[PDB]
Amino acid sequence: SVLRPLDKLPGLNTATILLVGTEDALLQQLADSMLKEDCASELKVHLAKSLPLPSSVNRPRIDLIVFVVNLHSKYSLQNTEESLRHVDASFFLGKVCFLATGAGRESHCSIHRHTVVKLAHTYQSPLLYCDLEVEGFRATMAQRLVRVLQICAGHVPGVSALNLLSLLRSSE
Amino acid sequence: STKESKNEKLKEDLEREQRWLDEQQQIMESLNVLHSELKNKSESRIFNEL
Amino acid sequence: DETVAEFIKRTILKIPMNELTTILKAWDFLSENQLQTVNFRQRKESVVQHLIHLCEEKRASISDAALLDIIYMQFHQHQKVWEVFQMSKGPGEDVDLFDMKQFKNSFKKILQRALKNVTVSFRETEENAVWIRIAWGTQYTKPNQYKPTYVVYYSQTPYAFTSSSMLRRNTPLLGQALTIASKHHQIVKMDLRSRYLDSLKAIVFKQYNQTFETHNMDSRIIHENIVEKERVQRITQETFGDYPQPQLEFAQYKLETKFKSSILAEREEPLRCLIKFSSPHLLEALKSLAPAGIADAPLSPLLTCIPNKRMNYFKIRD
Amino acid sequence: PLQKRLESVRKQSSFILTPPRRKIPQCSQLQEDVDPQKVAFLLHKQWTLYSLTPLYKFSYSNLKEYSRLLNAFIVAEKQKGLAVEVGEDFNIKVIFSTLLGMKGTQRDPEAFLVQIVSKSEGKVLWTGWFCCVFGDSLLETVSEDFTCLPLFLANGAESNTAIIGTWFQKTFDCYFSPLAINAFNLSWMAAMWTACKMDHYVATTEFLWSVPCSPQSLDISFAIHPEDAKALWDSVHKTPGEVTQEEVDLFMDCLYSHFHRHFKIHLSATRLVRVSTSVASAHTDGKIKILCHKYLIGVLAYLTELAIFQIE
Amino acid sequence: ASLQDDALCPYVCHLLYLLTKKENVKPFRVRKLLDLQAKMGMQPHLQALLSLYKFFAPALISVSLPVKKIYFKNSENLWKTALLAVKQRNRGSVIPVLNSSSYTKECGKKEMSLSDCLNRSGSFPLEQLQSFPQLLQNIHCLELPSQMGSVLNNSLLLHYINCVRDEPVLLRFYYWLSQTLQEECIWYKVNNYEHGKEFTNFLDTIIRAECFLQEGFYSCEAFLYKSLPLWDGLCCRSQFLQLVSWIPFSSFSEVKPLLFDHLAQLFFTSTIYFKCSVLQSLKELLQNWLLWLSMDIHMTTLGGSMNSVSKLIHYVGWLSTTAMRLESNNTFLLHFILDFYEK
Amino acid sequence: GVLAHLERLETQ
Amino acid sequence: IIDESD
Repeated sequence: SVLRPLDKLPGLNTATILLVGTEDALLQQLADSMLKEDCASELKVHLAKSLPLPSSVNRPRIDLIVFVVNLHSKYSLQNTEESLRHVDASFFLGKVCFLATGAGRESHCSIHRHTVVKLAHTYQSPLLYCDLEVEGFRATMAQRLVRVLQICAGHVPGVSALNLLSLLRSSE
Repeated sequence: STKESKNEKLKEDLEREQRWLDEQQQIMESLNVLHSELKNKSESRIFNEL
Repeated sequence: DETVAEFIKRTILKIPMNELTTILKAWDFLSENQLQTVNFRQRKESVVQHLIHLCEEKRASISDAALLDIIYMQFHQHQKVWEVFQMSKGPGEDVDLFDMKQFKNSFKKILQRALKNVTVSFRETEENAVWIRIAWGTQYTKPNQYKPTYVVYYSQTPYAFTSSSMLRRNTPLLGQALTIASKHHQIVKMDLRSRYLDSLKAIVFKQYNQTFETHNMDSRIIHENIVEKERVQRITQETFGDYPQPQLEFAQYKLETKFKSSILAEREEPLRCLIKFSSPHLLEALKSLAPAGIADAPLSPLLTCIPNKRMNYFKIRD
Repeated sequence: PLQKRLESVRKQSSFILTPPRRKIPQCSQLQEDVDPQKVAFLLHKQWTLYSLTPLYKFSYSNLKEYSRLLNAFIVAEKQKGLAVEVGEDFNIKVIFSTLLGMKGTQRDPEAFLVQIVSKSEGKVLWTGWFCCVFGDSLLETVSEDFTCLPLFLANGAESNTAIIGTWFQKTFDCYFSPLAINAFNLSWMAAMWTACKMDHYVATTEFLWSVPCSPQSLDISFAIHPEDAKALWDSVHKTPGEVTQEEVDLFMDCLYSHFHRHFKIHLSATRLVRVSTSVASAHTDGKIKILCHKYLIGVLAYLTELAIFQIE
Repeated sequence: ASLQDDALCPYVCHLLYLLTKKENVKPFRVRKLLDLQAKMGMQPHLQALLSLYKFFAPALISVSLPVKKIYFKNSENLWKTALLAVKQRNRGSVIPVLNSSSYTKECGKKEMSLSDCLNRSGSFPLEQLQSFPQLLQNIHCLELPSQMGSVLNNSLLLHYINCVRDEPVLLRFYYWLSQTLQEECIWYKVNNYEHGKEFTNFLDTIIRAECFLQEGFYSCEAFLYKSLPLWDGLCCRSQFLQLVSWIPFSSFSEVKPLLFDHLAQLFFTSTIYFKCSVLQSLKELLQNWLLWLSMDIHMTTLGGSMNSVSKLIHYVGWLSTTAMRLESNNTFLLHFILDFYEK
Repeated sequence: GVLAHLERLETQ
Repeated sequence: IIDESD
């Protein structure tokens, strides 16, 4: 199955985000950090190891997808390259984001970050950096990601995902 | 509140920069005098002092 | 003799300060009334200096020094890496009536006749075990007290645990002595080595599993892949059991299998490899791999069959 | 100017451009000026790697005074009570000596050695090694008054390393920093050393991995015969005389699949820590041991460019 | 000579402490003090005198002293009460320490220089420089420190390096400061979090040093370009954003991918206080660029230079309009937006 | 300064 | 096959 951006009608004051990665503990911590605060909207977080998802009918529509990659592991990079082939091209227009973990400790790194830079540039999407094991750093990334989610869902007038594409575009 | 904080910092910066300007003027006068003095101010002569 | 004095001094110097009194009490060679004369508040060096003088004033042989060595050894017993032996008997042979004195005499005589100079000690341990310390020598050399051999023999049973220090030279002789003294025909060495003698004992006697069945949150987060997580948890629980795992620290595999993956298809010879696993608590690190996502749900049987097969070193062929 | 060229050179270090490929190391005959008895001394020793900024006003003409002053400083440092005269004869000794034939090109500065000898000849207690092999990138951006020796190797106790480093930092205005090798570079070293041709294989090739599992610990070792590893490499190598990133990825992937077939364990999720082969062995903490005298310059050149990148 | 008698030894040591100058330390007197130390041992008053001798002639003595206790006992002297009457009548480390230039200067010398033989000029010792009038006389000839990072917290040496523009000193400072910043940073190169306050204090010292000298260091620019992508936008907001203001004038197109592409991505997804902070920092950057450009015309072409500042102004106008749209017309942001256009 | 003031407004 | 013959 191929995931589609506008398959279902939106809910009332609701935003949904999907996190795809191999490390489950990091995903759980990130979801908790996102949900701890209070906001005007209603938030829902879905956790998955890879795509395609198991089939279900009650799934609400997905507004934003974040691919988190561990720089200390080749397995995570291979998993994300495999997952990237099951989402339709229409869904990359301002609704996909890449998150890279572990650049703080360079000695542990198995992946040269030229690789993730080139991957993000190839798929026309932003690339973010955060060390998710540190709670203080994770807290601010959760809020930035919540704001991006609110923009994508249509909860800020005058700004849409396609507009967000030009704001976050890199010069080279 | 932000405007009040900005004004306080401006006053402190003003006094500090005034002090720096005074010191730097003194140094400039010293350099001018020294260069003037130096501008105002061979084997046979050298062998003489030895 | 100066040699026995040096031996006793070295053995005492090995002992930690806080537990020196218990060792001295168990050894009880020195009279009790002599002990309170010495003060243990002062420096370790002064205490050993005084103890040497007290044990020298009385007559001290080499046998009591060996006994002190055995007593010190069975307290630590993790300073050496142990190995296991197994003895077998004939089908028609009747059950024997074990006698300690006869066992001591036979194990004495075999060594005494094969070599010439050799010192062997005994310390009959509670819970049906025997501790033996052997100092090796020959016709033309005096026994070497620096490199002894310890063996723990459980009477009425086919198993004996030995320490691998210098036994390589005289392995068949000790095998014969053990198999003769206890009335057994054959002996073989089990390929299972460890530094934890109690874990080895629990595995060998297979008594690590002692459970017998008798009758006398933030709902906003949605966890997909939940069925896979529950299935891997169930498989791990089934495969690794629910008992506390015995504590090992090492495992070795030798591989002689063919490479099967375009790449080396024409090659007809095996690919030669040797791999080792090391951990402070092995079999506990392995149990946690699959839930963490580093391994598949069922591990290969080579990893989950250590205690059941009583095996530590493996060899695999195609 | 040199300051502007340095600034430009650092700022063009961006991640848009792809990293290049590498030539297979070629066995090279040792230079005639090279001293065999010193080279035999350097091999089969466990060194610790550091990076070093240029030394300010270092002169090769007067090494005797450097040695004498360092000797006095070391002697006075150990006994923190009482004073020491400079010219006396103490318990230990310090000698400055120059290595020859260890420079990559004619532009590089000459290497030299510092040793602590316990006179009682004497017995060597501590030795440190300054070298620069193929360092034309750093030399362009630095003026004449400086000396560029970006790589420092130490063998001995750390407490002596601290003292010698403190003396050098105070005297020549330099900065010592530890050098680390990550898994990415270490897996490149494995393949490049396997590619080199060897007449006789003294030792097997081994890799060491570290598994991250919360409170628990685990290490896995993987040893394989050198001829088998050479055949495995020859299976995937198709670019003549060069090593490409895809070839390294395939070479590692073969081992990953071979291990996973037997043990059902993903070796990709783990962290590579140590690589040992017939030419050298390396550790992520920054330790190197060299076993073959033919391939010394290649190893030194790799480590030199790594240290150059760490300071620029 | 009175040091020989044991009765007067502690008091003579105190007197010799004050009178000692460079001419007084001679090699034969150095041997006498060492001989006295063998006979009497570790006398505290001798340890003080020996250290003073090492400072003047480091090429002769080497002393390492444990750590500062008072070596000379401060016993109440008999005239202490009277001195009060007389006084009434009279009244009525991350940064290196300061040390003289390294003593490998000269070192092995065949003979004294001809200029030294004729007693011509010289240099000013670093220990003597302790007051501004002393600096005024001898600004042209000075002795530099062994380690150039010690100038950072010395005000009198900052006046010297305000107008030098010499290359070796610039390179020495560059290497020291770049290595130090790399090692001490928080989210970059091993992610150290223990320093926390130490890094903030160091950054404050750097900022206060470059407010003087009216320009920024080259090391700081490299540190920003390297560490900006990994920054989360909150760790050291004040000091990090105050380092941005001191970026040298350059064409806008060149530094845009290096700095502003990351700043804008961090800008649109953060809180309103981050937006106000970056508007403040960009206003200060514009003021600094204008200040440096104006003096040049008194002295790239002028037409090229104005293009860069105009592109910066248009860039920040785009930022402001989109920010107003995202924040739903908050007046707190509008005050800062108008503050920029006031300048 | 104004930047530290904005920080402490953030803190509350 | 786990070779048990060594």
